[PDB]
Amino acid sequence: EPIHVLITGAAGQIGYALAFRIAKGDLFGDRKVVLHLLEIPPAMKALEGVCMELQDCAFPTLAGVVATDDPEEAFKDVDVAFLVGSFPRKPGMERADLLEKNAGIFKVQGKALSEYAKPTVKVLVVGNPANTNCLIAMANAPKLGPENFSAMTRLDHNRAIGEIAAKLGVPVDKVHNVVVWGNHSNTQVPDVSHATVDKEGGTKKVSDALPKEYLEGEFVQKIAQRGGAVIEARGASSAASAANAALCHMRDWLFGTKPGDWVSMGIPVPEGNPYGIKPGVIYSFPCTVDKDGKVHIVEGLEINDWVREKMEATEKELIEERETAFKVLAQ
Amino acid sequence: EPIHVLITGAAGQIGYALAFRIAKGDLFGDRKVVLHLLEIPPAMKALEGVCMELQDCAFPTLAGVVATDDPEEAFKDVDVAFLVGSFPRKPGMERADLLEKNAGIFKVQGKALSEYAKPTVKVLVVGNPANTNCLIAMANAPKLGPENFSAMTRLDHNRAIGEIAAKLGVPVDKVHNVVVWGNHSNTQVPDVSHATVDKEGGTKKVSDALPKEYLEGEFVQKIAQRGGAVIEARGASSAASAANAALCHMRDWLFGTKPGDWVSMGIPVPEGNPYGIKPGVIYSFPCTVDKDGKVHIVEGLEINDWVREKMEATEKELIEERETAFKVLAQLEHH
Ligand SMILES: NC(=O)C1=CN([C@@H]2O[C@H](COP(=O)(O)OP(=O)(O)OC[C@H]3O[C@@H](n4cnc5c(N)ncnc54)[C@H](O)[C@@H]3O)[C@@H](O)[C@H]2O)C=CC1
Ligand SMILES: NC(=O)C1=CN([C@@H]2O[C@H](COP(=O)(O)OP(=O)(O)OC[C@H]3O[C@@H](n4cnc5c(N)ncnc54)[C@H](O)[C@@H]3O)[C@@H](O)[C@H]2O)C=CC1
Repeated sequence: EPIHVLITGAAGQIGYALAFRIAKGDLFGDRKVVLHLLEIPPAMKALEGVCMELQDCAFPTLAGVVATDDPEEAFKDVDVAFLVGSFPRKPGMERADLLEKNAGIFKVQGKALSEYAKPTVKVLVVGNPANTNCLIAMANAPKLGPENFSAMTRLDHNRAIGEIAAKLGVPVDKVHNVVVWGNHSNTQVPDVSHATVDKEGGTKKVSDALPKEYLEGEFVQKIAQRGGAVIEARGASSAASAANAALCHMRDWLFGTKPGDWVSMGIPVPEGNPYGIKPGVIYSFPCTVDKDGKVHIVEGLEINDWVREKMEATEKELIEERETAFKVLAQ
Repeated sequence: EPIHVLITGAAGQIGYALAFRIAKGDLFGDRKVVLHLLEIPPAMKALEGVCMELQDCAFPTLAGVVATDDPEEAFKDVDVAFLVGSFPRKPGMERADLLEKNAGIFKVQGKALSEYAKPTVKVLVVGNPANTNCLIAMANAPKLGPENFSAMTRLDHNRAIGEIAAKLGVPVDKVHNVVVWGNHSNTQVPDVSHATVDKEGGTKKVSDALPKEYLEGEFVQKIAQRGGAVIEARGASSAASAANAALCHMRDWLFGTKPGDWVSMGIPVPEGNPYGIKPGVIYSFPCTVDKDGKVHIVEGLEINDWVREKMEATEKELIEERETAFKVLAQLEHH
């Protein structure tokens, strides 16, 4: 039977990019897909245009399209959900205002997931602020659990890979064990202190190839500021690269990661995590995923004082956003 | 060794869609690609942003990116060229109205291809009016030949398949031998008089499943107006579906068509084509492509009176567009 995949904000730049890749088989391969596309009413005219284009692609893997502005219809029997839709950042809008505006959206979508989606639904939150939006959706999804939710830091992760590969002058598939800790924000911790690069014989630690000043300074600022830089250049969002990251995240989450491969995923903090992060937020960790689709935090990593401090700062921000989010929802 | 692929208008809607698909391996598979991306100076800021996004995808198949506003740099030693760069129509006009704004581009790019690209370069013209822009480019490429050039009707073709599949109520891969003849314009001839459809109980002719009046009326107008319909709905270009069609066209052109499949391609009209079209324009024909990448017009097709009249009408339009284009170029040349 076909798999039911939801994309919210489907008429937007990320939704658009994601829809055609999923429709043509990039996510589930040969398995047929029924795309659920959710928009708000003012975007429905454009969304029907997207549906026309999908038909005009003649992709055999696309078994059906459900375009709607009704959450009950959008979330019904969904197996996979990309929560991309969110209020647009107008000129001059601050992060704090965006948090408040989106809080209500993810409360509604959390409830809709709980009541309408399959109990096994895998929910990836892309819309910003991703970690906190994910927290809100999960908080309002009583029929679901922590295993159903994650927030996307995979674009931060892919950015780190691309940049370190270029710095080292190696192809991207020769870089391993990169990590982005914490929040999808400027307090994210791009951490290559565990990363390795393939040489002729075996591997080489990235920290042995490059100086500390770069790895903990310039590199960090480069990745943390990359989203703003793309926006500045294009005068638009990082659509294709974000859609790509979302697919990579979901693919690894659904089918598992290869041995040795780490992927950064914002996940509910378990009390047993070995890095001292307190439960109660969505926090990006280095993860593996087994063939059952179960996420496992990578253990046994030595955290230096610099990484430790950065990890603490981003946790503190995540806690702040939560409290800010809970207060606005309380009304 | 990596293949060098040019996309012009790379910061724009179709160019952006096409770039990531090519970069990730959708066109050449596991073979490495170096992308050449050409824009005009005002769009270079955005193009560097696209280049950032490409790096941020971490695709192993992408061996390099050359982003520039210099045609000499952009066209240098290119193997494959998607000429997308061009003004789109908006919100609702004729593709021939773009002729004035776009004709000069293809004159320059034709010369650049001839002088800088590999003599074996495969050039797909997407920018509108596609058939006439392709003619202009070829006319200005003295080193190259008809084999180097085509114009995209593959989106018309894919629309026709999607729509007839939906109407027939079958999956899209169950429809075969669709044709779109002529100009990528309102006079295009979506022709399913040769098409077949596979069902549980066997293969049948589309003409036996649907009435002639639908096939020559409602269906035709739907496909002919589809480009404008999408533009009206989205308030933007048919970016992803056009990029998809461009990739389909180029893939089939480079690697050949699967046995039994026809694809519609705008190509230079050869002397002694089977269907009476006069040489001197770029005309969409039903084509197969062999493993050598050589295009062949499908022969022996029975052309009914309705299709014949439509084919003549679209040829007439292409000839008119050619003469308009040459007049426009002569005017521009002399201010
Ligand atoms: N986690 C990450 O790495 C990244 C996150 N983003 C975030 O993704 C989000 C979307 O970005 P774009 O696609 O560029 O924005 P966009 O503005 O182009 O599209 C957003 C779409 O969401 C729709 N929408 C608004 N409220 C909705 C609701 N309640 N339900 C369903 N749909 C709704 C809008 O109609 C719009 O079409 C933004 O919040 C952005 O900050 C963007 C890039 C990377
Ligand atoms: N054949 C077909 O089936 C289709 C054709 N089209 C056509 O494709 C063309 C592009 O459409 P969009 O990408 O939506 O337009 P767009 O406006 O989003 O992008 C066009 C890009 O071309 C660039 N450009 C202009 N002159 C140039 C030059 N001399 N060299 C390099 N780049 C140049 C612009 O800077 C711009 O970024 C249009 O002419 C449109 O009509 C669109 C859809 C389907």
